[PDB]
Amino acid sequence: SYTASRKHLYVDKNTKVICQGFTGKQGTFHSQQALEYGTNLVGGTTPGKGGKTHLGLPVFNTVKEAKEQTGATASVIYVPPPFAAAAINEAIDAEVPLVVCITEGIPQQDMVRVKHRLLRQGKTRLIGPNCPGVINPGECKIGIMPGHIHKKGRIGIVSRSGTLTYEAVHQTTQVGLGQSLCVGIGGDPFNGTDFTDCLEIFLNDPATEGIILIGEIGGNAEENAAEFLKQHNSGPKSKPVVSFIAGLTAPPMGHAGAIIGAKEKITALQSAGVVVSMSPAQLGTTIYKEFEKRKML
Amino acid sequence: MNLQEYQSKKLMSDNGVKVQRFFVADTANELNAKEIVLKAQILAGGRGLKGGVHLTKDPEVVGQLAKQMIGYNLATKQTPKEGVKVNKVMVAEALDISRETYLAILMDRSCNGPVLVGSPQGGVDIEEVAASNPELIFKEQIDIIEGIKDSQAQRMAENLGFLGPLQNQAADQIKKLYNLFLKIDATQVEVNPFGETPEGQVVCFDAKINFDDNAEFRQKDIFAMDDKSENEPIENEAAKYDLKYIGLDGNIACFVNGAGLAMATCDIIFLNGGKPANFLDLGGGVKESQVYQAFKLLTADPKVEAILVNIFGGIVNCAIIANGITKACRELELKVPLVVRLEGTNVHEAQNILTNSGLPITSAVDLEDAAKKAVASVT
Ligand SMILES: Nc1nc2c(ncn2[C@@H]2O[C@H](COP(=O)(O)OP(=O)(O)O)[C@@H](O)[C@H]2O)c(=O)[nH]1
Ligand SMILES: [Mg+2]
Repeated sequence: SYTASRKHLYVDKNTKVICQGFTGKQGTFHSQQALEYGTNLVGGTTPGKGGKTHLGLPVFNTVKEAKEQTGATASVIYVPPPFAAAAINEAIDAEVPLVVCITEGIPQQDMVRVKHRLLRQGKTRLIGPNCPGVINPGECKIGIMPGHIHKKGRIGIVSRSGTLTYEAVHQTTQVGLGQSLCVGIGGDPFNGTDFTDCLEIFLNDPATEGIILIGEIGGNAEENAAEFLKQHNSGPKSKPVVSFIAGLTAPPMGHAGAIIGAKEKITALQSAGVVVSMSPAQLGTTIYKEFEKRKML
Repeated sequence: MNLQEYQSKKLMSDNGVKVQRFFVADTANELNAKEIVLKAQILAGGRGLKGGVHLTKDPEVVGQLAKQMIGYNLATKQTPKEGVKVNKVMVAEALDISRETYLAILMDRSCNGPVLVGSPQGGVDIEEVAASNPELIFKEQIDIIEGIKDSQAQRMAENLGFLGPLQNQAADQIKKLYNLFLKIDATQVEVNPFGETPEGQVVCFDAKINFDDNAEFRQKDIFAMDDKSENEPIENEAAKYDLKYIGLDGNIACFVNGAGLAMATCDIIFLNGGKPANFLDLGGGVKESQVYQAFKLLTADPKVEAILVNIFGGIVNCAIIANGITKACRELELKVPLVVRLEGTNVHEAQNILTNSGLPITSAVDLEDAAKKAVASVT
């Protein structure tokens, strides 16, 4: 039933955000970029400093405190790794609809325990950890992405990489297509959102006419994305999909991994109708010409 | 992070896991063993002069085989085709094996946490039976909250083929391995073969443990054991300033923020005929001392004939990044060219700061442009 929280991925101008780790260096910086971008940031939390004001916004000690006062519906986490998993738990307790954890370096065991509880509920949706965040171009920015390269458009972007996502964003704007919703699911093995979750939203979003998927070598995420598309994106109103897999030129202990891709990830995506761009600088042109091949311009 | 066998065996012994009695040496000359086991010590599997592991009955022979191992490379199925230079060897009290079994405990994404993975047909090349007979592989998904239950340990030990008094003995070792797996913040604890001696002792003869890097802040003693000898000196020195270095065979060094972006940088350099020498991921945090050090390491390697700086979305204003490169380059007098691609907050100003400095700095507009400029400057 955790899939019921997928819808909370689609932030908008009405989303009310709070920052966990508000007074922290990273929390202050990105909280300021968020305000300048127009994001409805209504405060944040740092233990021991509740009540005072920070960046002209109220500071709280707990997440439930900030939520009851500001009616926040989304939370962004910049807490250090040793306490980030607990920061996620605190938000799930408060039943924050959307939680975006930017922090990198959370122990896998910690996230395994968090994800154990996350899957037994459907009120909170987690993005990350170790992700750039989510952004509705022009309406809401919850993350670390540079806002100036985005622009509300027609291409839904999902990326397992960090900075590499910005190349797909910058290119879709220069070609005049823009982005409808950009999501970075992060690069950790145990996370709250995967490729299929974002694809489900893109395929059912009218504003999303094209889709770009950013991947890379390692794991099975790209393959699972292919199988999902081959079933639900092949047929009547098939939306065009483009992808790039980093590490084509990357170089390659135990028997566990072999028991339980690069070349194969590409072959799998193509089988589901995905046009894979071999160059990281041709994501915008490829999706553009695909729109041209479908009279979608 | 991965440790040698002798380092994992000691860790397992301290937590009640039955292991062999071992010694480590650096030379062939360097127990009362009825039979001795000689095993090359490398951070790789498939070690089995031909063969990385040998069995003899008394010392003398070990001194003759240890000369053909130490100092030589050992190429296995999971090592680079060149192999891995063998520096240490293990001499341990060899025990007889009635049965070879495979057992592993790992965090698997599909299993949403820990999972026991075993096969009664273990030893040597477990991966064969995995593909051949998928039915010989068994899986017990463990609940991180409830922990490993006695029933699960018994069922796995039963499917691994431990019968009679050995079943409860193996199940107890499985429990101690799972608890160890959690204690040391491991991503993989693999024992192959999970053996069975004729005396009726369940023993872990070999051990391969992968440690979660993210848990180092609470695994100080464990990460202090990392020899770091199997890494290039350039990598270890890069890590001192929180810079992850990865060397390649080329002439164009890369300085990028983001592993995914760095791989794409190497990917697009190939597309234009160039070969990247290295690639130094700067990560999220961007201390203007790192950029200073970054060039020092990238320039140290003689094969570097050009440095490509591709920074997109840095946390710090690109202007501050522009000033760190100019002085860092000026203080050391860079010889090789420098192609710089910056993007982020206040970049229109940041770029002129580069070219209006009188320094050998060529600015790039995008990624495709930066690549072609890099391959062109190495003529
Ligand atoms: N009898 C016996 N065989 C051993 C011993 N240690 C390793 N072997 C054998 O070594 C072979 C490969 O096992 P191992 O060295 O642990 O793993 P590797 O990394 O693939 O070399 C198997 O055929 C084992 O039976 C031992 O102490 N006694
Ligand atoms: Mg083995």
